[PDB]
Amino acid sequence: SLYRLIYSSQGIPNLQPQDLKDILESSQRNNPANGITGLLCYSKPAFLQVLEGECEQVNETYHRIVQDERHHSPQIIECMPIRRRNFEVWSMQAITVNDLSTEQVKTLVLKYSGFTTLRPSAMDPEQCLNFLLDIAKIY
Amino acid sequence: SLYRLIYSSQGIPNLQPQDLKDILESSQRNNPANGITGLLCYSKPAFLQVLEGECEQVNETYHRIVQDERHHSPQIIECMPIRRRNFEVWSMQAITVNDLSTEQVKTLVLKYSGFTTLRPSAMDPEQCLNFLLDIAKIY
Amino acid sequence: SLYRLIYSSQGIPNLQPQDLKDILESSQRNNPANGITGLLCYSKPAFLQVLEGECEQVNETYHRIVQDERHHSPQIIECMPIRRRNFEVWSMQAITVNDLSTEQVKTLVLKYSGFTTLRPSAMDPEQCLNFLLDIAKIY
Amino acid sequence: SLYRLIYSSQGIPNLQPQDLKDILESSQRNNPANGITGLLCYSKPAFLQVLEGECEQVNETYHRIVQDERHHSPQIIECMPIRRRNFEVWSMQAITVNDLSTEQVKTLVLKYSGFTTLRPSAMDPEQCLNFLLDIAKIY
Amino acid sequence: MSLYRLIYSSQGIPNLQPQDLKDILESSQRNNPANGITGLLCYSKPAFLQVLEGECEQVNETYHRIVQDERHHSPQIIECMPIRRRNFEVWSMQAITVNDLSTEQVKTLVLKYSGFTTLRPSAMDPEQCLNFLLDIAKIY
Amino acid sequence: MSLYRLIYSSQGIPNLQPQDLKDILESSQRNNPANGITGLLCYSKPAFLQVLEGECEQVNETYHRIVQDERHHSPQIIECMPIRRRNFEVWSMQAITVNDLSTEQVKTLVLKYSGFTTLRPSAMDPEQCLNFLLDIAKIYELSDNF
Amino acid sequence: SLYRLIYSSQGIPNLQPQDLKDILESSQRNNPANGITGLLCYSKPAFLQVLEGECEQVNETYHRIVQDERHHSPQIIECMPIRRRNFEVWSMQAITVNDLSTEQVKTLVLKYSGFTTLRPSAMDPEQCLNFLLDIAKIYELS
Amino acid sequence: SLYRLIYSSQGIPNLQPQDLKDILESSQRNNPANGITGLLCYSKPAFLQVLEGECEQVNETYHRIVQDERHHSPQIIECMPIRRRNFEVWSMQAITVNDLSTEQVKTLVLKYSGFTTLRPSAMDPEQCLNFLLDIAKIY
Amino acid sequence: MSLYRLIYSSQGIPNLQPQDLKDILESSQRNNPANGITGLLCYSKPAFLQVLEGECEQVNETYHRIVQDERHHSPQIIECMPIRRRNFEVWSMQAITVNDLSTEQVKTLVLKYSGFTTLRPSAMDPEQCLNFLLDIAKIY
Amino acid sequence: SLYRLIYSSQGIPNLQPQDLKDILESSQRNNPANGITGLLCYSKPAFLQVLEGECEQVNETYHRIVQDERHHSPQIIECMPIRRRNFEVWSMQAITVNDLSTEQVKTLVLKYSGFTTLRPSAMDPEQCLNFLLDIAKIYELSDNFFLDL
Ligand SMILES: Cc1cc2nc3c(=O)[nH]c(=O)nc-3n(C[C@H](O)[C@H](O)[C@H](O)COP(=O)(O)O)c2cc1C
Ligand SMILES: Cc1cc2nc3c(=O)[nH]c(=O)nc-3n(C[C@H](O)[C@H](O)[C@H](O)COP(=O)(O)O)c2cc1C
Ligand SMILES: Cc1cc2nc3c(=O)[nH]c(=O)nc-3n(C[C@H](O)[C@H](O)[C@H](O)COP(=O)(O)O)c2cc1C
Ligand SMILES: Cc1cc2nc3c(=O)[nH]c(=O)nc-3n(C[C@H](O)[C@H](O)[C@H](O)COP(=O)(O)O)c2cc1C
Ligand SMILES: Cc1cc2nc3c(=O)[nH]c(=O)nc-3n(C[C@H](O)[C@H](O)[C@H](O)COP(=O)(O)O)c2cc1C
Ligand SMILES: Cc1cc2nc3c(=O)[nH]c(=O)nc-3n(C[C@H](O)[C@H](O)[C@H](O)COP(=O)(O)O)c2cc1C
Ligand SMILES: Cc1cc2nc3c(=O)[nH]c(=O)nc-3n(C[C@H](O)[C@H](O)[C@H](O)COP(=O)(O)O)c2cc1C
Ligand SMILES: Cc1cc2nc3c(=O)[nH]c(=O)nc-3n(C[C@H](O)[C@H](O)[C@H](O)COP(=O)(O)O)c2cc1C
Ligand SMILES: Cc1cc2nc3c(=O)[nH]c(=O)nc-3n(C[C@H](O)[C@H](O)[C@H](O)COP(=O)(O)O)c2cc1C
Ligand SMILES: Cc1cc2nc3c(=O)[nH]c(=O)nc-3n(C[C@H](O)[C@H](O)[C@H](O)COP(=O)(O)O)c2cc1C
Repeated sequence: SLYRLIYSSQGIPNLQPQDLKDILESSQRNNPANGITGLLCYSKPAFLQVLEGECEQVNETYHRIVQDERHHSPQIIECMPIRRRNFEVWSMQAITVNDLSTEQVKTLVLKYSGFTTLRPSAMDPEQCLNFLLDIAKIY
Repeated sequence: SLYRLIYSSQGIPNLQPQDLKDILESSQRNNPANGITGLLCYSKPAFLQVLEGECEQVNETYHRIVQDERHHSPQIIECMPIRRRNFEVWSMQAITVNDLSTEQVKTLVLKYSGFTTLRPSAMDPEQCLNFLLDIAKIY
Repeated sequence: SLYRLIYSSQGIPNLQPQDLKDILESSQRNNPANGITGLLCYSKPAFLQVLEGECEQVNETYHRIVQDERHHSPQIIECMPIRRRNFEVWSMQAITVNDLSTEQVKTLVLKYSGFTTLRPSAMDPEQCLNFLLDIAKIY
Repeated sequence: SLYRLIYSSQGIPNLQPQDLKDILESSQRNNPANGITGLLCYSKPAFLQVLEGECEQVNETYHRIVQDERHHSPQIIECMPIRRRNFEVWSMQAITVNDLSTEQVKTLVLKYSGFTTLRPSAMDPEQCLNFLLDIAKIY
Repeated sequence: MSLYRLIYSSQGIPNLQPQDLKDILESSQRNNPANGITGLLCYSKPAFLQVLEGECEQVNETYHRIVQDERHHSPQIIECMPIRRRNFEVWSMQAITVNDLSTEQVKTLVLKYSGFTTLRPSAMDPEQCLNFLLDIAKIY
Repeated sequence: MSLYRLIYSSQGIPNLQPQDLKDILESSQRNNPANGITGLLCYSKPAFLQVLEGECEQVNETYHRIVQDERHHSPQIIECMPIRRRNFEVWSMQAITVNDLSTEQVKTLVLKYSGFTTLRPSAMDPEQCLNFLLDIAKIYELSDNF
Repeated sequence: SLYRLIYSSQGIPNLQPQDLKDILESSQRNNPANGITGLLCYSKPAFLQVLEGECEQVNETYHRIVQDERHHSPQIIECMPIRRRNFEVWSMQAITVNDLSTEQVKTLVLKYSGFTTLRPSAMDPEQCLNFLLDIAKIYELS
Repeated sequence: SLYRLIYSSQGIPNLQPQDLKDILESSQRNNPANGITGLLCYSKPAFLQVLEGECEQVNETYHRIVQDERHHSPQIIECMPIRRRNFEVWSMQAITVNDLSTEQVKTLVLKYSGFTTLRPSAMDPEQCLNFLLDIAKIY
Repeated sequence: MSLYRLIYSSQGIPNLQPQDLKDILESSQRNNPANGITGLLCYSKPAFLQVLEGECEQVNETYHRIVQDERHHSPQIIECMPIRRRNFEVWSMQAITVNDLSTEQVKTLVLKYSGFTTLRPSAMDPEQCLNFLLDIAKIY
Repeated sequence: SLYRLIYSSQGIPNLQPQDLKDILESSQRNNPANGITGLLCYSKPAFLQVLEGECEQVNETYHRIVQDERHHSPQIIECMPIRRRNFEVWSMQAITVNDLSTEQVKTLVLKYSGFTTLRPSAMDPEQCLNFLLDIAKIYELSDNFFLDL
């Protein structure tokens, strides 16, 4: 029953800061009732998100997210049953990680990948999860 | 011969505070002589209980409990020999786990299951045990 | 939700070949619709039985069996989720293990226990399951 | 790069044998160019399918499949990188598993689940995988 | 010459007195050092549980002498095997009495490892026996 | 209760005769089967090596009776522990004698598990004792680990 | 000191069957004296090779190979100590893997990758090694 | 694609402190843009270097390094995918290890090798990695 | 008294000839049985590789005596450790020569475990040494 | 090629503190250039020593040591490749372990063997190693010939 899904996506070219906010707010409104928790990362132009909850709800949320016009080319990175949650304190939270980010954040990206800018297509599922767990500790 | 049994059951629709007090008083009277220790949670309408002791005593106790008119449809979740007890401090303790429960407790439910309401049907034996271990810590 | 339960019980002194056949017919009548499979051994006066199927069904069947006048003092030996069935070929089958059994059967009894009569009380869960597995492959 | 996705779905109530022939024809036409292999099972009313190929390809194929009108409520059971393929010999194969199937097949379904009828919602990723591997071997 | 450990349990004769246990301790503290024996004895009326460590020949000589003692019967070897290192090396022998008058802490410890609050070795496996003995040694 | 194995060695008294060995084995055959004891006794003059398997209470009753026997001394428990299943199918009615008059096959077997072609339990570990005993039971078709 | 090195590279655009022959002949000439064994696959335009031998020899051979004007952009996929050889019967053997290959070979390529064309740059070390073992097996020679 | 390569080299006989500084300057200039991290140890006349980064980049850098006239006889000690970086705080750092090194440093060299002087071409992958990690913490 | 194995390599003197190896074998086959020693010797000019099995004391007596032999020098103990059971128990000693004129099957076995077709014990670890000696024993 | 060799031997009857001092002086002279480290214990009449270094060096040193007229009947206890040294701090350390040793040291002997007197023949290689590691941890100085602990 308890499941996790990690996926990456391509946000549309002309995304603004307000759009990230619109996504965060919607997720923070819908997720609690569905028992969904997780963490969303935006590294222009890419999204990386982890979702935790029961299987039915994880799948409902995921398949509804894919219909969002603000991104395309979704790539499911990992989907499996889990023993326990790691993001249970957040309905959803949003972190931007890019070329202007601090050395501490850049060094985390580098720790799990080939460069200092976050590229989900360049990481396996273990590196994706670990990156997310570590970035969760910074703020 | 040292054993653990975890089960869940459906409490009757009528259960008042006094019924929970009666169960707890009975278990605290009977369990010490029988070398039984453990923990009972009530998440309306369901019970989740763990019992530890010598195999014959755990079985005697469990089969007596199944005859109780205050619940039905008992579902053994796990019954196994164990190396050492984990609930040795309590002949029996009883905890209500519901929507009125504290943030800490609700988050613990969420850690091991799809929602913030405790539903033993939604969890495997490992998640049941870990939940019970962690809530026992809180109490 | 796939589960196995193994228990032992004390059959009443009265028991005749026809009682075993009655039990067999009853289990072969009820088990298929309930998705239950397994194996019953009778070693005067002890029974040893393994039940496999969905959690809800295994429990309904088990708790029904305890109510049977023909045995008493049930002892759950193991109850746990399983990856796959081992006794799937029969809804139920019944074997008598005694001094008139084949040498091959007597040897299997001795393999997993202290005497050449099957006494489940003495046997741990791995010994019970292995005995049942071994005797099922000969029959 | 090399990935496998297993999912289940609900087929529309009015599915004919011609519809399964149709689905099979499209997948046998589309899958080779995209390097997709696997197996589809239909147990009325549900589908169970495994897809193998490079991550980008598996994702393209799956997300196209979910936007198909002949089924709904897709539930991804597992999506992960894999060491090597298991269904490489078929671009796609379609097997119907129901109450009319062979006793061999029925016993197989029962080996991995609570019942003789295939119900993916009741199965974990390992049980799904092994069922699909075993039924493929008998075909 | 190999380093060994033997854990066994036995039944004390009815009406063993605190003095008999003192006599057992005194003899063991006199004999064990010269034979290189270390370990721990626990008495939970009517039962004894003892662990002995030392060289194979000495552990065996000591054990088979102990079985001849009129103060207990029906000895049950729980485990006897070569060991990597001792755990009771600081004591030639110690004796601990565990009953219904022992501390809440001790009683909880007995319960952690077995089916009741009185110690019944015949019910515990070798790993439970050793770890109980290790844990009880630690608090005393 | 629990299934157990015990392996021990001892020193036969100096002047032990074939009739004495026969008497021991006649006793063993009389008692062991009824008591659910399987295993084998080996004699490599002047030493004995035996393996007992069965219920813990029974293995212990049998062993402690053996230690009181005036025909041997200085018994050494080599191993005693719970086991998952038996490795000996029967109580072996015969005595296996292992000595300088043994067959080349048997001597090579002794050598396989120890420093010499004569069986010396004091120089073997529990695994070596167990495997030697299993292998020789197999050679004598008494046998074969189920 | 026994080692394996697996790498991939880009063959030159103007590569001909004759060049494949010269490489194989040079390899068969040099490899025995240096204790090198292994296997070379060519999937236009890519080479995939495994080399086994003493670390010093594997490294001498590898670094000489990278200087060859017949390929560029070498990608070491794995280099590590090994317990025993897996390709000891061949000093060097060459196999072309393409669209004219047997269906059995095509199916083998698919078993370890996304497509029926061999693309080394899309296979992890375990996949490369297992592909090469399997393909050596379906072929023959010593 | 995240990789690590460890190798050893023989520096030319004539190398001066200025040559080492030139190597370091070049590497700190080039490595960042290529996402390369690591550590270089010089134990006259030998080099031992660890490189981390994307497979393509590690390989580009490595093969460029082998073309350098200041060293010869390169020996790849290990090259493999990695879970995460261990260097990463450094584009590149250089440490000289010799007869004038600290007692602590000489004892570390001895801990991993036959002598107080580092002989890179004599240590296995595990010894190389751990030596490098250990000496990184000392400085 | 512990059962032991020791594997070592050495350098034979330059002028060694077939008779020398025959004298080594005959001496080994004479001495080893009474000492309970088993094993196998390979000579790959100029190198010897030998495995010895037996009781710790005897393995050591034999080895330290072998090292005093004028027919070889620079001995390198490759491994020495207690063992669970013997693998060469059927031979007091055997001697095998492995050279550039051995069978291809033997030369390939050499190659399976090392950098070359000539046996060089210095080029192999304890596992490769043991496995080679086991495999070459089986094919003889 | 990093190796460890542990052996025991019987010292000749007459050995004096000066003989032990001579052995240590010799080992501390030779071991450094050979990259050898380790630890020697003397429990009259027996020696127990562990040597670490490159395989060739451990072997050269060992076989030279067996030629020493001050001991006989050497018994190799274990000889095998190692991943890392454990005795790297001293080219050689030497400790007398006997019945005039401290209770702390006697308890260590008992921890790994039948008695409080060190008898290498009564210990398996893991016991020898761990005993040597534990004694290395509590000493100190390069020897206890001048001052104990
Ligand atoms: C990258 C991305 C991630 C999203 N994650 C979530 C999510 O975690 N939970 C959620 O409810 N909506 C998520 N959404 C937003 C939903 O797609 C959609 O806007 C929402 O269902 C609309 O809810 P509303 O109509 O109540 O505002 C995400 C959107 C984007 C593009
Ligand atoms: C869910 C639940 C849990 C119970 N747990 C225990 C228990 O741990 N021990 C016990 O003796 N009785 C337990 N009981 C109560 C028994 O069923 C029964 O009422 C009690 O043992 C009667 O003893 P008394 O008549 O002496 O009061 C439980 C009952 C319920 C319904
Ligand atoms: C030891 C034993 C094992 C039994 N096993 C089963 C069983 O596997 N399935 C079942 O339906 N009934 C089993 N029963 C029989 C039931 O207790 C009961 O007789 C049966 O449900 C009556 O069904 P019927 O009215 O159709 O005959 C068992 C009874 C005994 C004593
Ligand atoms: C249960 C199910 C499984 C399907 N599996 C595949 C598949 O494996 N590959 C594929 O290309 N289409 C698959 N489809 C069919 C596609 O959704 C759809 O028919 C296709 O994109 C159009 O094919 P066409 O070329 O015939 O128009 C599946 C459909 C259903 C409902
Ligand atoms: C349960 C129990 C444990 C004993 N433990 C030891 C022991 O560890 N060491 C010992 O020498 N005697 C032990 N004995 C005592 C011996 O049986 C016996 O009294 C002793 O050999 C007599 O020595 P003494 O005559 O010098 O007093 C134990 C006795 C009992 C009943
Ligand atoms: C070395 C040796 C091994 C023995 N093994 C057994 C045995 O396994 N089982 C047994 O009952 N008696 C065994 N005994 C014999 C007993 O000590 C005792 O003599 C015998 O059980 C008496 O039984 P009886 O009165 O029927 O003759 C053994 C004796 C010796 C010396
Ligand atoms: C992809 C490829 C693989 C090669 N493999 C080997 C090899 O395994 N062994 C070898 O000696 N040369 C190999 N070479 C050839 C060498 O680079 C080089 O041509 C060789 O040293 C020439 O030797 P020769 O002058 O004696 O002919 C390979 C070349 C290519 C491009
Ligand atoms: C032992 C050694 C290690 C080197 N490491 C690196 C390195 O990590 N990164 C790098 O870019 N160049 C490295 N080089 C230097 C390159 O070979 C080359 O000199 C340099 O990249 C030229 O860059 P520049 O022209 O910008 O100065 C190394 C050279 C040597 C001899
Ligand atoms: C490489 C080599 C291996 C040897 N192996 C053995 C051996 O296994 N057993 C043995 O007794 N002597 C062995 N020797 C021979 C002894 O060194 C020595 O010649 C022997 O003690 C002479 O015995 P003899 O005087 O009875 O002939 C070996 C010698 C060499 C050089
Ligand atoms: C038990 C014992 C241990 C020894 N350990 C070493 C050693 O670790 N290193 C060493 O060089 N010599 C060791 N020796 C000393 C050598 O046998 C020999 O006396 C010494 O190497 C001669 O060197 P010197 O002439 O410079 O004094 C040891 C001797 C004994 C008896």
